[PDB]
Amino acid sequence: GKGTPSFGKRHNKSHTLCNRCGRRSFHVQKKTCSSCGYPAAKTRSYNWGAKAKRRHTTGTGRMRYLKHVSRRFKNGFQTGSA
Amino acid sequence: AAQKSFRIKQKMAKAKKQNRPLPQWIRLRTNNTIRYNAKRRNWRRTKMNI
Amino acid sequence: VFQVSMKANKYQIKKAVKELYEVDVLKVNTLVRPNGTKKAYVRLTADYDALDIANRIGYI
Amino acid sequence: AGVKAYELRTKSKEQLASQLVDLKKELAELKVQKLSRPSLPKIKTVRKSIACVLTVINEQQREAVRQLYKGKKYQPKDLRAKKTRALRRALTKFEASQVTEKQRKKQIAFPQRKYAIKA
RNA sequence: AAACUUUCAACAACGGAUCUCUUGGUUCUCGCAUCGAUGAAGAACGCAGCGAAAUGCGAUACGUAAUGUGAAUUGCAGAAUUCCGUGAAUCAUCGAAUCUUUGAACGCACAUUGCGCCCCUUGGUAUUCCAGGGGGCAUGCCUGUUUGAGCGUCAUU
RNA sequence: CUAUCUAGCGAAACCACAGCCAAGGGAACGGGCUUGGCAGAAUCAGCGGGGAAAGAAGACCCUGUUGAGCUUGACUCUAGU
RNA sequence: GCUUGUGACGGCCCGUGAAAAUCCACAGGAAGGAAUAGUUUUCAUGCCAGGUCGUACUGAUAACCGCAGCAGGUCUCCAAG
RNA sequence: CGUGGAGGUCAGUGACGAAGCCUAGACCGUAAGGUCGGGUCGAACGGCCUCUAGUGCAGAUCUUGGUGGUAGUAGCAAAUAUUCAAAUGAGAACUUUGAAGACUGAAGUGGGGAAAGGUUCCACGUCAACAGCAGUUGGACGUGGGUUAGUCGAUCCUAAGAGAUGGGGAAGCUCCGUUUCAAAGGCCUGCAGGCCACCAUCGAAAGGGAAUCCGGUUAAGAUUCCGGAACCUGGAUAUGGAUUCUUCACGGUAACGUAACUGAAUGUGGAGACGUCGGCGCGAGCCCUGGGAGGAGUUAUCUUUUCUUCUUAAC
RNA sequence: GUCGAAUUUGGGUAUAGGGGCGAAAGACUAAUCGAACCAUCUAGUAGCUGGUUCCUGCCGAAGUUUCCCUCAGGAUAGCAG
RNA sequence: AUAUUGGCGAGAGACCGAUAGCGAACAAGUACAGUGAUGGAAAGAUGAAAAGAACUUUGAAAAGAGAGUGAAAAAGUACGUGAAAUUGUUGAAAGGGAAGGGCAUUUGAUCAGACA
RNA sequence: UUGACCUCAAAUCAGGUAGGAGUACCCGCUGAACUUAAGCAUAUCAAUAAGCGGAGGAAAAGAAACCAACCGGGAUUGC
Ligand SMILES: [Zn+2]
Repeated sequence: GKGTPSFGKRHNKSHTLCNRCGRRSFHVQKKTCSSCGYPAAKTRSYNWGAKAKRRHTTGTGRMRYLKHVSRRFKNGFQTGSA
Repeated sequence: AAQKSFRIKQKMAKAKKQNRPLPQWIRLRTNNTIRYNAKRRNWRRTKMNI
Repeated sequence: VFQVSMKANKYQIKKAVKELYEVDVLKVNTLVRPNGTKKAYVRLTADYDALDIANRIGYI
Repeated sequence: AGVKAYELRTKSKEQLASQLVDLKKELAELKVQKLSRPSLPKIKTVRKSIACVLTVINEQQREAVRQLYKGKKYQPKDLRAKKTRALRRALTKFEASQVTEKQRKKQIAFPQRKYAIKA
């Protein structure tokens, strides 16, 4: 009664996509993302979830701005050109 | 589902383009190791979860 | 029939067409294709030939 | 090859706009040809030519604005140095060297002297 | 006696052990101090001539400019308007720009590609409507500016 | 309709090695051991005695100086009032 | 006649069977109004525009969830003799 | 005895073949194990004195991987049922066409959709894999195509309800509250006038809700395309008509009536807006049926017969 | 069995873990409920069960005392090397 | 002066060597599962160079047989070596309800070792 | 009437700044239990892990309301 026939009553997504974490983790009735924590400004992180920390932390992506910073610092934050 | 978010449909086109085999000119590239796509998807077997 | 940017709309499209091609546009229909693009059907007035302008453009 | 910015930098805003318009026209025609034919990589060059043209135009306006705000107190935020946030705040050389007058007097009276130990 | 069962060798099979290898890991020591509202990290989407991804970039989209090297790239074709040149390359370097929609995220919202307001400009007879373009509209706190309320309160008409 | 025979397809549980019995003795009920009875390839369909058959590190029982739930004028505290 | 809608009635209740956007009317009497003319745009006619996103297909003994093209389960409209 | 590795040493072995593997061929050692020969193979390796240790497996219902007997066995058995012939192709129990029989029997194995799915829909090519047989076929594989809206929905409204702000608690992420002890603005006429105010916001693809129908069309789309005919909203506006010298209309006893016929703040009221059951009346569609006009079927015999077309949208 | 009411049901909404809901069975709370799921502390501890890798040689036991919330275990003496 | 598994740039090791060492030597926090938090893989090696097998033949084709390259195809994209379980063929041998094993020996098949 | 003052407000006022990330180390706050005790409640694990705030390149601390009782020393931090 509870298994194979009951599981056929499953068509009501309790989760949507976040704009922040991009995961199917945005709860609707609660309006929270249990991975990002949006729409809170704090990112959701927990020490005991270290695997999870490193699934998302810097390094995991593009680093659009940061990756060039060592170059700039090494140069000494130049101005002008040659 | 016949009345669907545009966000959703955006992702649909994404998956539609992501579901294909390799171009074969890659297999002739110097020092290749890629014989077949490992990330393909078929709606019958496995899902997207959107 | 044209492929169009997703940020477009009928007004912009109409405008740009008369601009680029020196045409009187009757009406426009749009859709977003499953391939993530904007297809744009564009009816002309009777004063013009879509065919003639097509091979003017060099697709035919 | 195509176009060169050192040839373009001697030109004006209007010539550059015309150049850009011509490039976009040509690009449109090339897109038409790209489906008439299997492959067409001449389109890359005009794509990069557009980029170079826009760069030069942006440079002209930006340097005009810079020479307009030459030696003014408030420059625009997109025109200040970026160095990094914590530095864009932190003290200046002036503020760092600001020193009270008591300390000035002690420094002048009794600065560290050069000395040596032999005899 | 065949077959069948069983053992042994060869050869062949299943399988990927062993050996050798290693653009990886780990550990130790040194040296340095640089995220972010001047909009980060992260996300989504899209970008190549021919790509799915990885990688890189953002409508200037495997990148633009400047500088250095000084003639490649390469799977195919295309180029070469050159090769004693301000000039190839997915080169390096990188100080100037672009930097989609988002994101602390900042007009308001956000399972919405949702609905408004201010300035300038352009078309439609248009201060009033529609549309396009361009630029703007968060909160708290500080410094100050201007306008202001209070029989709080002073002096005089 | 099955099982049965065929074309094609094509698993699983279980498996110390294995597979005829009696008596004895034995961890006091042996497929093997000792003494006897016996003993002929390969087998087919069923069959449900035995394999102390498989299923499951026994849920009863006892233990553990292992726990949990519940109760209470048990020990000790406690939010509250 | 069936399905359906609909109207007025009747019964039922210690149950009397959402809200707002939104549109309109009325009371009102601010205001402004004619003569060489002046007033009227809930009458008629006349001109222009009407954006964004979804739109295919299945909805089940093969497109959904049940590790699967699972005799399962999943809400609904039409419904002939 | 043996394994990995390090120091030292054999001016150690080696592509004329290193280690590695097989070898019912041999030799030494009580043994741990070592050596040699043959075959294979292709790049590093050993003996000795020392050092060092993640150091020797049959077990742990040990771990990962792989293979076996079981066994070509169990078994592929619900949903009434298939058959003939052609074409195709190498090949047809199963593809197509055609013909027969049969089913679901409209409470359908039909047609349409919401949720969900995501291109599966369609065309061509195509069978290595899946379709627990098959496979010329396919919801497969490969490549492409395809989803058109002022009128449908979303967009708006609010419901249960969530949730900022001012504030307050909280060490603190934060919690409470949403007529809050707030100095919470915008309505018309740079300014003078003047009136009002519990003012966030989100929350229904079934609730409320402005307006569109026809006929045709595609391989696949349509209230979205085409042809034609309408409607609504917003904004512009000008001609007509209407009204006035009694300036802001007339008729009707009245119910009321008209192609129009001023009317600010402000206030009142209404529609939005509403249960369920019963039966009765009315209409639409469908069902039955008559004549007549076409077409088809039966026609040894009978049957003025059986069936079918005779339709008219929104506005 | 019931089939027009304490009916059945979709969708939205509220209630969260010693907490929730409960026409009360300790039932339900995503196949999980006499205290969910995920991660961490955590390799928790375990007088208890299982396992514990090469040779040969030489030697060679104990299951007894005493005390223990001690009786499936320890210490101590004894046996052994 | 001190701390530092993070970030960046270096240099080293009596370390591990692809079931090891970071979970990841490769398109790995990827694929995939779960409503969700979270969980989380496996997967290295042709050759000096593709020279990746022209052409013929059989077949519908895959493929085979040839041929041919290459130092080698006992290196042919299922590719370094290529073990065992396990299986086929060949060969040898035995077999009355197990097999296997110790001592001893026949029989069979095979084998080293002595001299000028 | 005019002009001040005090207080509190507003403004898309001119210009500024805080948020979040990361978090090996650092300053704090809050804060357990398994465990050990052969039981167990104090005690221990632990002034730890988990949870929260906030920094830097180092932090923090630091120039004595000190250590001492010697014939006295003399900021802090670390071995
Ligand atoms: Zn999210």
